[PDB]
Amino acid sequence: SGFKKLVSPSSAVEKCIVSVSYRGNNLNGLWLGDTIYCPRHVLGKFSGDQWNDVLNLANNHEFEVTTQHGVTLNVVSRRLKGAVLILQTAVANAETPKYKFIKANCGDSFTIACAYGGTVVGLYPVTMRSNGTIRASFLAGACGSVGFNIEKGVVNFFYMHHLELPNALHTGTDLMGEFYGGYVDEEVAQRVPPDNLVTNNIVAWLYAAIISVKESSFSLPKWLESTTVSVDDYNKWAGDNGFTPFSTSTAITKLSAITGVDVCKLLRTIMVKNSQWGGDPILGQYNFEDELTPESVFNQIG
Amino acid sequence: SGFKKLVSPSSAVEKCIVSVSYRGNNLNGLWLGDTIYCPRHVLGKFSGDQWNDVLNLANNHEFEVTTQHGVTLNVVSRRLKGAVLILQTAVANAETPKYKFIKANCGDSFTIACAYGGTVVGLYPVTMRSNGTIRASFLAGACGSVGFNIEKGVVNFFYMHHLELPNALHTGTDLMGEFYGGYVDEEVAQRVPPDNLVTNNIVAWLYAAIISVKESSFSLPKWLESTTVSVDDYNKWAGDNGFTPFSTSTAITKLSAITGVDVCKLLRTIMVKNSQWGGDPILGQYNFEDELTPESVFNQIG
Ligand SMILES: *C(=O)[C@H](C[C@@H]1CCNC1=O)NC(=O)[C@H](CC(C)C)NC(=O)[C@@H](NC(=O)C(F)(F)F)C(C)(C)C
Ligand SMILES: *C(=O)[C@H](C[C@@H]1CCNC1=O)NC(=O)[C@H](CC(C)C)NC(=O)[C@@H](NC(=O)C(F)(F)F)C(C)(C)C
Repeated sequence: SGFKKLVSPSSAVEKCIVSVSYRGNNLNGLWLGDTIYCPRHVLGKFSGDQWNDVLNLANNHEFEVTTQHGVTLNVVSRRLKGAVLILQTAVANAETPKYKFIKANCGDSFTIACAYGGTVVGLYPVTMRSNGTIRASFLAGACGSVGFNIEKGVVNFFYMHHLELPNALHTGTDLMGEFYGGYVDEEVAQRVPPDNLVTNNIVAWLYAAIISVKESSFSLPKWLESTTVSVDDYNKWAGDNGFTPFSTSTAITKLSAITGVDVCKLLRTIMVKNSQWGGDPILGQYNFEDELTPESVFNQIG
Repeated sequence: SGFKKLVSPSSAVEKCIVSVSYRGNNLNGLWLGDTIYCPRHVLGKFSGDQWNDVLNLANNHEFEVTTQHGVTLNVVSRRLKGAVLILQTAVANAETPKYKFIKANCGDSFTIACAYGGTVVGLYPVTMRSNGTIRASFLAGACGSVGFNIEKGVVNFFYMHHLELPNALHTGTDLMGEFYGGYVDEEVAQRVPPDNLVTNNIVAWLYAAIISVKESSFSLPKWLESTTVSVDDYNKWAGDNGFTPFSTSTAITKLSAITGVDVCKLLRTIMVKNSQWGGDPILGQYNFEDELTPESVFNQIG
C-alpha cells in the first residue's frame, strides 16, 4: 500500500552521462555509441542563422569531454540537429543501454537525471506540461541533463535540458533536437501559454485517494460527488476552465473497476472542487495533484 | 530555480542489492563486503524468543541468494542482530561502496531503493516521521528494500523495510537491526503514535517559497507574517497542535541569512496559517509541505 511518484533507477543513465565543456561553457552530454548529444549553447549564446557559421568555425579539439571515471574523450566530428549538438567520439561507449528516442506527450511522467560536471547528482520525477515545460529544479551547469524512463529493459529518452523560463519553468528538446512547446534556446522574452491541469492524472490521484480511504475505512470519501457528468460535457467545461480533456485508458478503466467508482463522479468532483474546494482535503491537499499517472497508480496496487 | 524532492542516484546501491529467499519467503538483501543484511522474517513469521531457535534450525545451504546478474551466492554463516539477519557469503562483493550505517531522526529525509526479487524497480524520497514510520509505497516482496543517501562519495544507509502498518504506514530497522519507533516484526496490533508535522522541514519549504517569490516578484511573500514568535513560545504551541519542535540547524541558519528573513517570522506564519490558511497559496498549496529538508533547499539554491 501507499502511493508515491516513482523515479526510474539511474545506473544505466549514469553510464552515459559525460561532461562537455567548450571555452568556459560547462554542460552535460549523453554518450550513446560513438555519439554525444548535448545542447548547442555549449558553443555560446547565438541565434537563428548564426548557428551554422558558429558550427563551421568550432574546433573539435577544444571540446573537453570527460567520463565519470575521468577518461578524456576525443571529438572527431560535429553537426547540429535542431538545437542539439551531435559530437562523434573516437571510441564508442561500451556501456550503451538499449534505448529509444521518444517524444513525451502532455501528462507523460518521466525521471530527470540532474547532472553537473558530467555526474548525476540527483533525480526527480516530472510531467510534460500542456505548454511544453516541466516544473523541475536546475541551476547553471545543469544543461544537458536528461529526462528518461525504463520500460521492458529499454531506456526511453524524452528530454534534454536547455532553458529556464520565468516562474521556475524549464524546457528543452527531445533527443532529436526539437524544442518542446516551440521555445528557442535564446535569452529573450518568450510567450508561455497557460498551463492546463492534466485531467487524466488528476483522475488517477482521486482513485488513489479512494483506495487509500477504502483500504483503511471501508467508506467512500465524503468529498466524492455522487452526481455524474458525461465525458463530452466535462470536456466542454475543461476547455473553458484550464484543464486538459479527459480521455479513456486501460489504466483508468481498471482503476474504476477496482474501486467501483464511476469515473464520471470523479469528473464531477473535479468540476465542483475546482469551483470551491471547501474544507474537505483530498489526500491532505486542497489543490489537485496532476503529476501522478494512472499507470503509476495501477502499478502500486497489490 | 525550482524546488523538488530529490532522490539520490542509485548505481552504487543497485550493485549491492541481492535477492534472498528461504523456503518460499522472498525478499531482498544488502550485500556489503562478505555480508548480506536482510530482514529476519525471511526465516518465517515468529515472535519473541523464538527467533534464536529458528536461526539455529536454519541451514545455510537452503538460502537462495542471487545477484542482479543471476550469480548464485553461497551462505557460509548466519547470525541475528536485532531484527536483521546477517548472512556471510563465501566471496565478497567487489563493488562495495564506501558506506555508513546511520539512524535517521525525525525529519531526516532519504531515498528508498524499492526492490523486488533482488532488482531495484524504482526510487522515491521519504521522510522519517515523528512516530518512527515512513510514508512509502511497498508491496509483498519489497522487504529488504533500503533507504539511503549519498554524501561526499559515501553511501549512508538509514533504513531496511520490514512492515506495513495500518493507514499505509511503513516501518523497519536501521542497518544495526533496531526497529524504528519501537515496532516489531510481528503481524499483530501495534501502538502507532501521532504523526506530527515536521516544523524544521516546513521552515525549509517556507524559505524555498520566499526564495521563489523574491526571484519572481522582487518582494517578500504576501503570506509572510511581519511579527516574530519566540522558539520557546512556538514549541509550546507545537506540542498542543500536532507539530514537531523547531530546532536550529546550520542549513536553516544559512537559509535565514541568504534570505534575510528571521526564522521566527516563519514560525509565526506556521501558527497563523495553521489556524486559518485563507485563500493565498504557498508554492501552489493550501497545506504545509514537510518532506523537503533545509539541506535540500540550500542545495537547490547552489
Ligand atoms: C544550462 O546551460 C542553463 C540552465 C538554466 C540556468 C538556470 N536554471 C536553468 O535551468 N541554461 C541557460 O543558462 C540558458 C542558456 C540559453 C542560451 C539557452 N539561459 C536561460 O535559461 C536563461 N533564461 C532565459 O533567458 C529565458 F528563458 F528567456 F527566460 C536564464 C535567465 C539564465 C535563466
Ligand atoms: C515484506 O516481506 C512485506 C512488506 C509489506 C507487504 C505489504 N506491504 C509491505 O510493506 N512485509 C510483510 O509482509 C510483513 C511480515 C511481518 C512478519 C514483518 N507483514 C506485514 O507488513 C503485515 N502487517 C501487519 O500485520 C501489521 F503491521 F501489524 F499491520 C501486512 C498485513 C502483511 C501488511
